[PDB]
Amino acid sequence: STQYETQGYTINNAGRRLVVDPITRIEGHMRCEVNINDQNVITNAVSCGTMFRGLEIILQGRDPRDAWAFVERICGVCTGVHALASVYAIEDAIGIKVPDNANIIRNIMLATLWCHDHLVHFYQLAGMDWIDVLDALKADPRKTSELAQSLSSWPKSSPGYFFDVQNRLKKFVEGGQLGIFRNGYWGHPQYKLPPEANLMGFAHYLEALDFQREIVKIHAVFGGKNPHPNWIVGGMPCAINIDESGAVGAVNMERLNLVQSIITRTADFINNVMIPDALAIGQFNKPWSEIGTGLSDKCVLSYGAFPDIANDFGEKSLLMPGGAVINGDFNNVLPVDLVDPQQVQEFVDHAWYRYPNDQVGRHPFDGITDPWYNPGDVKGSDTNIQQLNEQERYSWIKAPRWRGNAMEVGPLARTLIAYHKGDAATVESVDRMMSALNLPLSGIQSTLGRILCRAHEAQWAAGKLQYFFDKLMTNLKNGNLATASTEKWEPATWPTECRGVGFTEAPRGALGHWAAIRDGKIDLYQCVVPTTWNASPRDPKGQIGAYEAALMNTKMAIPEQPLEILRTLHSFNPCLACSTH
Amino acid sequence: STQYETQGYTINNAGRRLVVDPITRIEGHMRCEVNINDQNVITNAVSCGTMFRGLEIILQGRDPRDAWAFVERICGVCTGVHALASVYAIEDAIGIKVPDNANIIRNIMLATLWCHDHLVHFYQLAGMDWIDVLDALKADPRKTSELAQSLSSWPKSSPGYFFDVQNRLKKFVEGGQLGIFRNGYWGHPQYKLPPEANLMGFAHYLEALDFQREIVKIHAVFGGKNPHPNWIVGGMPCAINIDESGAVGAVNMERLNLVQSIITRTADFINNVMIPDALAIGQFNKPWSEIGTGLSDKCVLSYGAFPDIANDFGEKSLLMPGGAVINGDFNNVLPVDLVDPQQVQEFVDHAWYRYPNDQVGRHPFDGITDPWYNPGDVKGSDTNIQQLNEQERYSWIKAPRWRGNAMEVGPLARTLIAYHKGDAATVESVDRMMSALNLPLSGIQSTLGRILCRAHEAQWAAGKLQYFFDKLMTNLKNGNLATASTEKWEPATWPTECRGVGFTEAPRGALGHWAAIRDGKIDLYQCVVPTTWNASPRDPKGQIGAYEAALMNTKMAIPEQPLEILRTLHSFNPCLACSTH
Amino acid sequence: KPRIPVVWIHGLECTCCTESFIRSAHPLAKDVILSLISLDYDDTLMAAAGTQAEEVFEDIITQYNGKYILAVEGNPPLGEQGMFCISSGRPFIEKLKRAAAGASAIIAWGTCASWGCVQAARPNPTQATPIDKVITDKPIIKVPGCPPIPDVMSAIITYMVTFDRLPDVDRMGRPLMFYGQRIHDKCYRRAHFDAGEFVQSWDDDAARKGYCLYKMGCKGPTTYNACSSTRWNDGVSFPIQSGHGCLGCAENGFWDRGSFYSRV
Amino acid sequence: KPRIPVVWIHGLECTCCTESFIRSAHPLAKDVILSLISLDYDDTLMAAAGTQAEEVFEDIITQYNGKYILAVEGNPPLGEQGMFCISSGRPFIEKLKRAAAGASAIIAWGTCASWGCVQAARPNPTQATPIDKVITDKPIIKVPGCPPIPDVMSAIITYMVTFDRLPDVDRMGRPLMFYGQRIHDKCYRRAHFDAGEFVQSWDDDAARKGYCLYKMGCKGPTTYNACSSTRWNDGVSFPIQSGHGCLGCAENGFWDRGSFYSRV
Ligand code: SF4
Ligand code: SF4
Ligand code: FCO
Ligand code: FCO
Ligand code: SF3
Ligand code: SF3
Ligand code: F3S
Ligand code: F3S
Ligand SMILES: [Cl-]
Ligand SMILES: [Cl-]
Ligand SMILES: [Cl-]
Ligand SMILES: [Cl-]
Ligand SMILES: [Mg+2]
Ligand SMILES: [Mg+2]
Ligand code: NI
Ligand code: NI
Repeated sequence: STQYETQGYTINNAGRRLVVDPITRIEGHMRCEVNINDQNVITNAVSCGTMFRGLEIILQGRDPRDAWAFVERICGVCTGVHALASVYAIEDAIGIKVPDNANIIRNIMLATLWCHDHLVHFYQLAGMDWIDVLDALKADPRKTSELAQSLSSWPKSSPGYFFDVQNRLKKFVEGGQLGIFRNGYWGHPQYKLPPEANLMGFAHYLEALDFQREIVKIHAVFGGKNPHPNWIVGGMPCAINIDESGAVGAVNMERLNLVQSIITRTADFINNVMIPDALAIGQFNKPWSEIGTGLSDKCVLSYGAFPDIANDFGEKSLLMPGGAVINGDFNNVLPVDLVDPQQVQEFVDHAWYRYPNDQVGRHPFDGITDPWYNPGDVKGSDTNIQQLNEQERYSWIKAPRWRGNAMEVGPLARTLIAYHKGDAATVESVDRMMSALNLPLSGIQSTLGRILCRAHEAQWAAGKLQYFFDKLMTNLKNGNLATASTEKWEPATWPTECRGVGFTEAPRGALGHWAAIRDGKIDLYQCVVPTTWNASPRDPKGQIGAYEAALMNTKMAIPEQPLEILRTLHSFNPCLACSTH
Repeated sequence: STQYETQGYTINNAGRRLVVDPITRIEGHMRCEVNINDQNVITNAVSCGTMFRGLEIILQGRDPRDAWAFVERICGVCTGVHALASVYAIEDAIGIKVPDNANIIRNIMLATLWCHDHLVHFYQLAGMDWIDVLDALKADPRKTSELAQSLSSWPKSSPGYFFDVQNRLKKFVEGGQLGIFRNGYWGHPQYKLPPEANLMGFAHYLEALDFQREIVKIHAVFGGKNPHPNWIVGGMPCAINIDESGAVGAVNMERLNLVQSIITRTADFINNVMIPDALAIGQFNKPWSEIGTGLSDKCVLSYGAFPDIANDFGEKSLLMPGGAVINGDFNNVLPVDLVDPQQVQEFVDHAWYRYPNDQVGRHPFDGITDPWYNPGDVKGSDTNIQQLNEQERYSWIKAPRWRGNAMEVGPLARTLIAYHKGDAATVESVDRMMSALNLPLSGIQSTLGRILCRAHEAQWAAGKLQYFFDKLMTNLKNGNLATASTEKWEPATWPTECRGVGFTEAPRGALGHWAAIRDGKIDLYQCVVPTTWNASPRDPKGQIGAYEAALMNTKMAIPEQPLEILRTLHSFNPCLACSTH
Repeated sequence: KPRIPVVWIHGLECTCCTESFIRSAHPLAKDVILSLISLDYDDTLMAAAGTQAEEVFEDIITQYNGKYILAVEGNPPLGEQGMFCISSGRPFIEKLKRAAAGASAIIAWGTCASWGCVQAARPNPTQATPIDKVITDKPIIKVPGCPPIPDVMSAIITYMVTFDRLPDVDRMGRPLMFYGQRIHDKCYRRAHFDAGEFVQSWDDDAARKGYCLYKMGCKGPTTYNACSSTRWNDGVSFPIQSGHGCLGCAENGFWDRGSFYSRV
Repeated sequence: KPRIPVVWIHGLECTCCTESFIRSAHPLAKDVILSLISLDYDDTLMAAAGTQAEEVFEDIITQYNGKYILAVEGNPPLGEQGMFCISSGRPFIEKLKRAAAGASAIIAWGTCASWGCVQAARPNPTQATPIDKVITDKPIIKVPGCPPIPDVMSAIITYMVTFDRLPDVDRMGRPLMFYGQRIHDKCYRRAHFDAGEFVQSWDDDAARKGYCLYKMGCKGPTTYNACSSTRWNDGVSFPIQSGHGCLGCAENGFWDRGSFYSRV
C-alpha cells in the first residue's frame, strides 16, 4: 500500500477495500472502490466509468447539420442538452445567428429539462437514500397528514390518502415481490426520518413519478417528442403561425396554450412538493451538511447558460452566471474562456485512452479519443476486475482540469459562483434557506447542500420558463414570428475550414462541445461533459476529482452496506453515458 | 279564477301569480308560473317549454341509416343517447342484430354519459341551489379541511388548498365582476350549510368542472368526439385490431388502455367527491326529504336499459330494470310494452300542436307533430306573454301518459322501480344511504331524494363501466373482434314497410324513438323523451305532470326569490331541447 | 385589472357548443371564467333566474354598452312570429337584437349560429335563420362545427384576449387559423385515399387497418375545420380516427347534401 | 395474486428507453410497476447497489428460472473482450447471457437492443452488436425506435400481461400492432406530399402551413412505427407535426443512410 497528499487529503490505500459495482440509481455504468481504515473511515476513493461508446469518433465525417441528432444520443436522461450544445457549436463555427424566437424556445427547452431532470433525480434516483420506504408501513396516517400540512399548502394531504398509499405499499410488499425495494438498506442507522416523514416522502415519490411525464409535453410541442426532441442548425424547426391559413400545420395559439398549462402545473408541483420535501430532508439530516464537501470548498466551475440576448454568450446576456473559483478563494471569481488552450484540458494517464504523451493535458480542439483498454494488474484478469489499479489506468472517463485544477461542477457549483458574483436572487435564496435550517453558509458545501441547491434550481428554472414564455408571446404580439435563419444552411456558404464551441449548463453542470469543420464535414468533435468533470480519475500530479474528494474522510456505519457512499455519489446526479460518450 | 282537484292536489289559480322566465341552470328554454296563497304556499304550478325545432318533421324522407346523426342533435347535454335510441329503433325495424362487442361498446357509451351528465348536473346545474358560494368567503380553511377529511378519503383537502380556493374567490369578486354569481340568492334563509361546507362544496364545484372533461375521452375513443359522437346502424364504426398489422388504424391496446385509465379516475372522483357531497347536502337539508314529492309516491316509470345479452331487450337482459308503478302501489311493478297502443300516448290539448281529436292521446306510431302556436287568452299578447293561460294551450311540450296516468321518470323513478323489483344492489345502496341520514325510505320520494338518487346512479354507472370494459376484453381474449353487422346495410335488403322501437334510460329518464320505414325512407319518426314526461303540461282530465306536481304545496320564504322553485325543478335536471325536439 | 365583459345568449340550439366549451383542456374553462374574461350572463351556468337574471342582462348591457362581446349559440326562428323560441315572454330575436346593439363584436358559436344547423335542415319547420341574416351591422366571427372543437373555442378566446383583436377571417367570417384548410388536406388516412385503399363495408379488413372512409361517405374533402390536426378532447381522437367519415358538420347546409353514407 | 417477474438489464445505451417507459400515460408506469409486473431488477430504479444488487440478480434468475421476462436496453460491445461495458467487474455480455438463459422471453427495447443504434453507426468503435446476434435460442421481441413511443412500450406490456402471450411479429421480430405500417402511410401531411406541396427551407411559407417535409429529408416513407397515429407524449406531437422530418430512427442502420437532410 501507498500514501500521498493532494488537495488537503491523505490518499491511503491501506486497509480493507470495498467495491460497489454496479452503482444503481444513476444513469449508465459506474464502479466505485474505497479503502477504509480501522475506524471505518474512507481513506481512498476510486471513481470508474464502466462504459464507452465513442460518439466523438462516430461524429467524424458527418454533416455538421446532422451532428445534433447523433450527440443527442449521448444521453436520454439529460435529453436535449447535447443537441443544444451542438447547434451552438456549429453556429459558432460557421457564423450563424438565430432569430430571437429560436433562442427563446431553446431556453424553454433547457429550462424544461432542468425542471424534469432535477425532479426525477430528487425522487426516483436519490430519494431512497433518505427515505426508508419500508418504515413508511409503521406511520400513522393522521400524523402524516399533520406533518404534510405543516410543511406545505399542497392539496393532497388527507389522512385517507396517506392510508391508501400505505395500504397499497402493504399489499405490494405482502407477497414478497418487493421489486425495486428488494434487499435495500432499510433500517440502516443513517435513515433518520420518522415514519410519518417516510410515508409523506414515499407518497411524493409516486406523485412525482406520475407528474414528471407532463413536464416534457413542452419538449413535444417545440421538439416533436421526448426523449430526444429535434432541433436545427439555424434555430428550431417548429415554425409558428398564429393568425393565418394553415395555422393547424404549425405552432398556433392552441399549442401555446398547452405549453402555458404545463408551465403553471410544473411550477406548482416543484414549489409545493419538491421544495418542502428538500427542506424537510435538510431538517432531519443536518449532520450531512458536514459530510461530502469534497472540492466544493476548493474549486468550482460554471460556464454559464441561458443567453437572454440572442446570439450573445457574454456575461450581460447569460441568466445563469459563469465563472471559476480555485484554491478556496471565493472572493475572486475568475472568467472562463473555452478557446484558451491553457484553461480546459483533459488528461488520460489514469484512463483507458492513448495520447502520444500521457503526462500532458490536451485542450479539446487538440483532443484525441483513441480507446485503449489497459487495466494493468487488477486483482483478477483483463475480463475479471477484482480490484482496479488506481496507480495506473482505471476508467473510461477522461480527466478534465481547468488551469490544471480539479473542479466540481453542477448545481452547488453554480450556486456558489452566482452567490459570490453577488447575484441578488441567489444571495437572498441561499441566505433564507440556510437560515431556515439554522445552518451556516458553509453547510451548503456538502452532500446535503448539493441536494438543496438542485431543488432550489428547479424552482428557479420553473420561474424562468414563465419568463421565457412571456418573452415569446411578446414577440408574437409584435409580429415577430421567425424561428430559423437559413442564409448559411447550404454547405456552399460555409468557410472551408472553421471551428466553434458550444457551451451551456446542463442539469449536472458545465457542458462543452468543440467542433472543427473542414470541407463541409466534421473533422473533429470533442465533448467534455459535467459528469466527466465530477467523476474524473486522477491526473499526472495525483490530483483527485470531485467524486473521489467528496467520498474521502467519510464514516461508514456498516462497511458492507454502502449507504453513505450512495448518498454522496447520488448527490451529484451521476450520468455515466454522459461522462464517457 | 278556478279551482279543481286532481291526484290529491287542489289546483287553485287565485291569488298572486309569480313568473320565472328564464329558468337558468338548465338546458334550453323553460318558463314556470305559479300561484301562491297568503301563506306563501304554491297552489298552482305551470310548466312551459319555450322552444321547438321539429326534428320529427325534419327526419321525414331521410335515409334510416342517417337518422341517428340528426336526432343526436336533439341535445348536446345528454349527447349520444338519442343516437343510441335511434340505432336501436332502426335495427328493430329492419331486423338487424349487432355483434356482442358493439353492444358492449354502446353500453360503455351510455354509462359514460350517465357518469358525466350526473356529475355536471350535481355541481354546475343544481349545486348553487344548495351551496351559498358567497358564504364560502367566511369559512375557516382549517375547519373546512377537518370537515372534508371527516367525510372522505379524497386527497385534496389541505387547509392551504381551501385557503387558496377561498382566496381565488375573494379575488374574483373584488373588482365587482361577480359573473355567474351576480344577483344570486346568497343569504336566503333556505341556505343551511355552514361556511366550511360551502367552501368545501365550492372547491368541489371547481374540481368537477375540471374533471368532467376527462370522462368523455371514452366517447372520443369509441365515437370520435364529444359532444356528439358517431354511431352506425349495425353496431359501431370503431373497428378493433389488437394484434395485426395496421392496429395503428383501429381500436388497439393503447386505445383500450386509455379507456381503462379514464374509468378508474371517473369512479374515484364520483365515489370520493360527489357521493360524500351529496350525503353532506342531505345531512344539512333533511327537511327537503319532505318537499317536492310530486308524483314520486304515486306514479313512476322506467323502460329499462343496458341490455347485457346482445340484441335481447327483455327483463333477463336489462341491467337497469324497467317497469311502471301507478296509484302509489309499489307492490305492483307493472311491465311496459312500447308497441301497445293503450300504454304510451301523447296528448296535446294543452300544447301548441294540432290533432284531429285533441281529447284523446296518440301512441307514437300514430303520432303527429303539426305545430300550432296558439296561446289563446293570455295576459299580454301572443308575442308578449305576461301570463300563460293554463286552461288552454301553454307549452311546446306534448303531454305523455302511461295507460292514462301521469308519471315521473329519471333517477328517483328508476331507483324506486329497481328497489321494489328487489334488485339487490339497489336495495343495499338505498338502505345504506337512508340509514346514514337517519331518514325513512319515504325520504327518497322528494326533491332531496332526486339528488341523492342521481349521485347513487353515478356510482352505479361507474361500476358498470368497469364491468362492460372487462366483458369487452374477455371477448378480445377469445378472438371475438366483430363490431358491425352489415348484411342488412343496403336499403334493398330491408322490408318494404317496417317499424321499430328503440328505447333506453337516458340520464333524465325513459327515452323512446318510434320509427316507420317505407320504400327505404323514414315515413314516421316520433320521439318521447324523459323531460317530455316530467315537464309535461296537463291532459284532458286536468292531470298534472311531474314538475307541476312537485311544485304544488311548496312554501316560499321570499316570493320574489324563486329558490325553492329552482331547487325542485333543478332536482329533475330539466332538458328543454330534449323535451321539445 | 378588470376582465372583458362577455354576454352569452342561447337561441334554438342543443347546447353542444356550451358543452364543448367546458371540455377545454388548455386553458381550462374554469380559468377562462375566473381569470380571462368576465362571463357576465349565461343561462346555462348563472345563479340568478327569472327576474334576477333579467336584471343581470339589463345591468350588464347598460353598464358595459359598446364594450362587451356577445357570444351567441343557436339561432332565431322567424316562424310563428318568432315564438318558436320565447324568452321572458317575447320572441328570442328581440333579446338577440338588444344584445347585439350594445356589443363590440359577436362570436357565432357553432353551425347553428353560423349557418342554421339541424333545425334549418329541410323542411326547416321554424324558419330558423343564422345570426348574420338578422344582425347586419356588427362584426360577426363564425366558429362553425357541431359543435366546434373545445380547444379551438378556447384558443380563439385566448387569441382575442392576448392580442386584443379579432382573429383574421376568411370570406365567410371563419377564423383562418383553424378553418383555413380542409379536413382532407391534413387527414392521416390520405395515403390510403391516394392509393385507392378504401373501407367498403363496416368492420371489413380495410376498416381494421384504418383505410380511407371516402367510399363510406366521408365529407372531409369539402369540409374546413381543424379536426384532423388539432383533434378532439385533448387530442384523443376525431371522427375519422374512430372509423366514421366526416359528416361535413362545419359546412353550411351539410344536413341536406345527401346521405352521410353517399360519396362526396 | 403474483405478478410476472421481470429483469431489466442495460448494456451500452443512453437510457432513453427507460425514460420513455416512465413517460407512459396509460397505464402509468407507477401502475405497471405496482400492479401489472414485478420489476425485480433494474439498475436505474432499484434501491440495492453493488453486492446487494448482485444478490437480487442471482436470486431472481435462480428462483424464477424459466419464468421471468428479460427486458434489455442497450447492447453488448464485442471489442476489447467486451470490456467497453463492464458489469460487476466482468463483460456485460456475460450478464446478458446469464439473464437470457433463464428467461422465458426477451424484450429488446429500442434501436440499440434491436439493431445497434448510434454506437453501432460508422465506424462502430466498440463493435456494438444487437441482442439477437448474441442470444440465438430465445424468443426476442424487437421494439425499435430511439426511443420507442412511451404508450407503445406500455401497450406491448399490457398486451402480454392481459393476453398471456407474445405479440405477433413481422419478419424482423417487431410487433405487427405498432410496426406493421410506415410513418408515411398514416402521416397527416400526406395530402401535401401528393400535391407536391413541400417545405423547401426552414420557416418558409410552406413550413408555416404544415407542408410535407420530404424535401427536407423526411424518412417517413421508409420507416415503420406508430408516430403518425399514436403520436408521442400522450398524443401531443410527433417529429413531423413539430416541423422536423422523420430521421428513420426505428429502422436498422438509420444513422448511416446519408444525411438526415438528404431526400429518401
Ligand atoms: S378518410 Fe375522409 S378526409 Fe381522410 S383521406 Fe379519406 S376522404 Fe379524405
Ligand atoms: S412529412 Fe414525411 S411522412 Fe409525412 S407525407 Fe411528407 S414525406 Fe411522408
Ligand atoms: N446534465 C447532464 Fe448530462 C451529464 N453529465 C450532460 O451534458
Ligand atoms: N337525459 C336526457 Fe335528454 C332528456 N330529457 C334525453 O333523452
Ligand atoms: Fe352547439 S348548439 Fe348543438 S346543434 Fe349543430 S351547432 Fe347547434
Ligand atoms: Fe433508449 S437507449 Fe438511447 S440510443 Fe437509440 S435506442 Fe438506445
Ligand atoms: S363531422 Fe365535424 S367534427 Fe370534424 S371531422 Fe367532420 S368537421
Ligand atoms: S425519427 Fe423516430 S420517433 Fe418516429 S417520426 Fe421518425 S420513427
Ligand atoms: Cl339567452
Ligand atoms: Cl347548416
Ligand atoms: Cl444491467
Ligand atoms: Cl441501427
Ligand atoms: Mg470527451
Ligand atoms: Mg315527440
Ligand atoms: Ni446524461
Ligand atoms: Ni338533453
